[PDB]
Amino acid sequence: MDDDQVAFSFILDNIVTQKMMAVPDSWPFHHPVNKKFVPDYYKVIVNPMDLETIRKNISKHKYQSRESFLDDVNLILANSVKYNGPESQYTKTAQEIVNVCYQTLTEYDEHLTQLEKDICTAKEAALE
Ligand SMILES: C=CCCN1C(=O)[C@@H](C)N(C2CCOCC2)c2nc(Nc3ccc(C(=O)NC4CCN(C)CC4)cc3OC)ccc21
Repeated sequence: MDDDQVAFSFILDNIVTQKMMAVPDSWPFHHPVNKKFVPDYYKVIVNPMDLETIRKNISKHKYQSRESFLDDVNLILANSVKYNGPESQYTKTAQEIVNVCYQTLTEYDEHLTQLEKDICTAKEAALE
């Protein structure tokens, strides 16, 4: 009915909270960075992204499939390599946040693939 996206965004939020925010030493990427303590971030990094704004984006039902969801989560690893270098421990930790979020999205792959058809057929049909 009208629970397709509510369910979808529920499964995503649980990935963030119980598989990504649980990566060891993912302390830094949980919240947005304060610009008074990092004097260059918000102008070297044009598109900031943290896991708190991803959840607040999830609760707004913004991700209608993993492609738009993976876009945002891939951006915090792209942001740490563009600010800390590809070999920094921060970047290495962001690589594992992205990694745990990839096995988990294909560990629930089929079941997720069906919700994506359901949500969009509703948006297809609503137009036609
Ligand atoms: C989107 C994700 C952005 C992820 N991200 C980055 O991508 C970049 C911007 N960083 C950098 C900033 C520069 O340091 C390397 C990490 C982040 N920093 C922090 N925050 C802190 C880092 C280190 C310390 C510290 O060690 N404190 C010291 C303790 C000991 N006393 C004597 C001195 C202070 C504290 C932090 O918050 C309070 C948070 C996030 C980042």
